[PDB]
Amino acid sequence: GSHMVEGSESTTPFNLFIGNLNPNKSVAELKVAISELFAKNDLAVVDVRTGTNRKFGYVDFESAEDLEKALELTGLKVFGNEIKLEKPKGRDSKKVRAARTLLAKNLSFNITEDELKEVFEDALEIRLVSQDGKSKGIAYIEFKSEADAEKNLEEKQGAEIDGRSVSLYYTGEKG
RNA sequence: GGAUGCCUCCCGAGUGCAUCC
Repeated sequence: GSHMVEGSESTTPFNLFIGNLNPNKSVAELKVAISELFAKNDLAVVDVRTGTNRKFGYVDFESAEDLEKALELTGLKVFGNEIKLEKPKGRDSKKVRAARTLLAKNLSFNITEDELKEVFEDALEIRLVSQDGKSKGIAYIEFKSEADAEKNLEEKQGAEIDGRSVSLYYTGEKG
């Protein structure tokens, strides 16, 4: 994995995420509002995309130039409530079914990493979903790759974490 | 003649599908 695997490829890295748009009027509109703004703000919004019906909106800046001017002209705001400007992403966890991952179904409503990592081994990302606040009885895990995923998967596929031989399917694809 | 269910964990998530009554 020299250097890296997946990376960004656009006009310029200068990016920025917009959170807290307030899903009241209409996200689509909220994102646009910020758009038209970037247009009448004397510049050319490099990137402009949305994320999940009501998650957030991403955007790229022409460069320190257009970026500087923007920051200087706070204003922005969807309509009334302010928003958050920052780009912590750097990757993609959604719309990627966790490429090279493995989800575990059927839980004991009291499992953790002990029994989890216990059944698995090549699991780089161990996470369980089931703890009060509306139980679920389902755990999720990620693998450094599909190779180890399929192997371990089909392997532990038949275990016994809750007297029901916990479930474990694959999730993702490749890229 | 009728209609809906689902994709968990996880900051870009929507070229999204199936069957039943």
